[PDB]
Amino acid sequence: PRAPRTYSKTYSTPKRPYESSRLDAELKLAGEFGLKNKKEIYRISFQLSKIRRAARDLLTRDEKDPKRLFEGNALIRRLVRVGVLSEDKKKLDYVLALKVEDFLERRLQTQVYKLGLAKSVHHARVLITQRHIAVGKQIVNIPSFMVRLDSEKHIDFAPTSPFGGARPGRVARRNAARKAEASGE
Amino acid sequence: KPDKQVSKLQRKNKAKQLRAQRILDSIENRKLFEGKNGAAKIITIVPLVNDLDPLDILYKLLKCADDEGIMDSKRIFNVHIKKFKSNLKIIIPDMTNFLNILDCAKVADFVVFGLSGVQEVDEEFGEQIIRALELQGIASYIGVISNLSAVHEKEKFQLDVKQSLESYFKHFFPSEERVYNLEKNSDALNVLRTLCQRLPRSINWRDNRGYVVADFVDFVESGDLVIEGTVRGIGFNANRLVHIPDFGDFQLNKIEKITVFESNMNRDTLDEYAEEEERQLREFRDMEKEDREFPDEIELEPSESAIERLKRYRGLKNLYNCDWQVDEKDPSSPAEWKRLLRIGNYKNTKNRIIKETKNEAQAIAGDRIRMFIRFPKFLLEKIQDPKQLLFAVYGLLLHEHKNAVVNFSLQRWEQYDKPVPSQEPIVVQYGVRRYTIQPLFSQGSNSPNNVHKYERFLHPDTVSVATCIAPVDFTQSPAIFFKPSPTDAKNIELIGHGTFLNADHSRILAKRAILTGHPFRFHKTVVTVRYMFFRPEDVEWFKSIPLFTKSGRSGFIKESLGTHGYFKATFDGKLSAQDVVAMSLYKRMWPMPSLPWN
Amino acid sequence: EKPKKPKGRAYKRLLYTRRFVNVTLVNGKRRMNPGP
RNA sequence: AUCUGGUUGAUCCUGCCAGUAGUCAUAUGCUUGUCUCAAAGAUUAAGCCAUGCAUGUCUAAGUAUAAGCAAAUACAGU
RNA sequence: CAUCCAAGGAAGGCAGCAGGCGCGCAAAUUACCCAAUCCUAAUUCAGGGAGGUAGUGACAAUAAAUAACGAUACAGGUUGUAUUGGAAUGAGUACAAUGUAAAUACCUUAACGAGGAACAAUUGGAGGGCAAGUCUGGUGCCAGCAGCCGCGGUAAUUCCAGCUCCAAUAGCGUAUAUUAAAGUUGUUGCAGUUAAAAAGCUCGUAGUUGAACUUUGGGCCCGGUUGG
Repeated sequence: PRAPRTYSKTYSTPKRPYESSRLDAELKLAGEFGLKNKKEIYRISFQLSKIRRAARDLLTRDEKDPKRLFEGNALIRRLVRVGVLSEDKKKLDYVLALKVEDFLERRLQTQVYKLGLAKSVHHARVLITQRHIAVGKQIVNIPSFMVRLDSEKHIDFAPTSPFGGARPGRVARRNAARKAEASGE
Repeated sequence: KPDKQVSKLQRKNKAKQLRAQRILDSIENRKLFEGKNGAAKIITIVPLVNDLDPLDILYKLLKCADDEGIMDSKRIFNVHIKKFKSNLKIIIPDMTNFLNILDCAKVADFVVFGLSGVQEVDEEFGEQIIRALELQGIASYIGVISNLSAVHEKEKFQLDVKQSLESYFKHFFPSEERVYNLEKNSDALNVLRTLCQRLPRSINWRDNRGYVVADFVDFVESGDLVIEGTVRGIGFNANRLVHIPDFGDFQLNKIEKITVFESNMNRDTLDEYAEEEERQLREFRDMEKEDREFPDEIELEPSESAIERLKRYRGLKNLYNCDWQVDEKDPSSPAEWKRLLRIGNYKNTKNRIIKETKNEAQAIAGDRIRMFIRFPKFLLEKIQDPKQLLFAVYGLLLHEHKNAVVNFSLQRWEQYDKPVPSQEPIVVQYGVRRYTIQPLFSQGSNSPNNVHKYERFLHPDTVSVATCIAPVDFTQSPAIFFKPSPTDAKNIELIGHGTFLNADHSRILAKRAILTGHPFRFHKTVVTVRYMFFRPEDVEWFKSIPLFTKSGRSGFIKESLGTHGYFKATFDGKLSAQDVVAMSLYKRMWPMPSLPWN
Repeated sequence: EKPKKPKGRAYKRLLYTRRFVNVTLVNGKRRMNPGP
């Protein structure tokens, strides 16, 4: 038969289910950033767990070990590109100090709110899913898209929507017609 | 004595020879339908909508038989499908007569339910067919559609409708997940194969009796009735009685196999022993509302003797502890008692009787038989052509002709909210036979003395027990309860369902009355009470009966006070003018007799 | 009679305002289902 | 790299029972709107099988008088 | 074991593909095609249930709708609670083109397609372990609940129903096996006076284990890497 398609799971569940202090801290994040699930938080802490594991391993190697230089620099290069790590903190020991809020800050949903365009994180999410926002030329309709530092200059309304310059939408058009029909008595 | 360890070989061998036994049993069971000498499977077609016409269903099936020679002003058909070496008998009931539908289904191996893609199933008729058939028992079922093209715009629009129907059908038969579309050759062929190749479920109450479907019926002179067919049940014996659903019990003089088996007459015999509606409905509607709030309360009145009105009643401490005698001599007891059959252990009697019956069977499943029935010739005017109307014959067990005290479980039909008075006559079907019965209602309980409260009305919610005198059934058949109502489109009002529990005469039912009075003056150790009685002579006569408050306190009469029937009494604790004082009196109820129905 | 509750993202928005704005403190130990 | 409830009048222990999290581990219940991707009669019976199909093959280049088709008297296309 | 018959005879092997019976807690269509991947032949051409396409499919996995924003009234330090108004959009349906061997579907798109936006989210819980009710009606140690400790005999924080609240969420619960928790299998790393556990005593073969000692120190050149 054809070779197998590979796949993997992308989140992990906390091990104590009803810890009151954890439950409160999670709900504050969901309200601040407009998430719908706890799963959306578990996804980010799962990613950060793998990043720390990799860095923590390399730090046991000798300095000037060729592997530590090659893979260490790649890891840092990659986190700076998305703006999770500040260009001042460009050192492997600062990678261990990252926290969940640093990743949430870079989602398309929150960027579209900091720039204007939207007047709340809840208003922002609806605009993205309804195909009004473009990044460069491409329409993007996924809220969790991570905005690279070069892309921020190019977020704007899509050319094929109202707000962006096209014809009015279906409901606006219906109303104008019915009024004209009554006025065109 | 030594412990033994299983070697690989003997482990292997034992498993192999157990499989052999299993395989021999499957052949043994399929033998009854084995081939052109074997029995036919009995198929009943039931369209749930007047739109459908059942003959269109039958037509589409036979197209897949790949033999046009198989394929007319009649309603019963015999078919041989050579493609599967299979014999079928097809029955179509006349969908006008609700009671005739139930009868045809009662004898089936497969019921085929027709559904319409165009027209919705009616709640007052189509649903009631399905609901009723379930509750008498069904051997197996198939869901079918035949007109699905009638809604076509694209095939995807057809599938929306089919998914809706599958959801509906699965509500009643949750084991079934697929409804077949006969307009597709593959589906129609799939149905036909199932009817031929698959064994049906049994019906417990049916197969512990004998039954046959008549192939031919003929009369001989003072009358004699000849029937021939194929035996299906546990079997027939010429010493047993024979039931026919519309005409009652009969006796047979010969069996013969198409050896002869005359009635040896060391046998038992046909013997049973050893604008008003607006006012009435409003009366019950008012009375049931009252009894739901103030059960069993009775008012005496001035210028009435409490004695002569009530001298019949006993009065007792507690129903669950009294020593009420079973076969009491009281004159209201019915004229038959020793004449009634009494059983003791119903369980041990029931299964013992069955075990012998299968051993004594003379003709057995798959036999071709002729049967000669001693038949009163004046009834001959009611016989119909067996190619148009189902005629069927059932065996009886030994004592099932004899009347006894019997008990049924009862719960209300799906949405029957009407009040049901305890004394009102009702028709009960259980097994094949049906009888007019006047029940008595009581709550189920585990009273060690078998004494139970009589109740005026059927509870709105709980299951309950119904009691009457009727013939015994040793198969614990399911039961359906209804009253005839010729104004209804199906001439029948369905009231409830349940099961035949047991024959038991030790069940004692106590009717209950409540007297009530007003406390009005209060002292640290006595209370005085008004309006329960009106003469001192009455107050004295009942003095020994205990008293209780509806707040649950208990007390006793001390003595009469004055001439107007006041009395003073003592209680557990502080009463107050909001309390009411009561005392109850009990009377034995006896079952009413019952009559056959048609 | 009573309106439906919103679902998904809009429901978390609702909960957030109960627990971090309209709190009832009842001797400093805030309570979620106070018996009236 | 984490534990909590249960032996007593009350206490500190030994010790087990119950709880907790996962499973490219199966079955089953209730519920089910959208996009991508995808296992599937192994477990018990290496038990028994109706019907149809799953193995054939020609080039300018081994053998042509089909009484095949289509149009250089030994032959010559297909 | 088992099929046909003119009773003389003849024929058989699905643990290939689809399909049937049986078994059992337990598993899909008797569909389309050689266009792709490759294989065989005398061969560019024929053939291929090998293989591909679609159907069934909550085995497991990824992304992600079920509503956003004004005005008015009231309350409050720009945030809550309720009368009213325009905007935005795909679920779905569909002309067309694209896709494909031919199709279906995805991606694209004219027309149509929200006010209880009825275009109505569930599954388990509310004594403790363990997030969350001194609420209100019923009932009678019974019906029932309860992994464990326990509750219930009118005055129920635990049963049944109604309100309200909690948790995970297109998913949630139950049974069985197994991993972590388990330093309750212990090489790392347990325990043996009184809590389970040192054999009556001594000899002794295999096995495991076995004291110290032999070229140490001192000069002279070259000398690479890193740091200042």
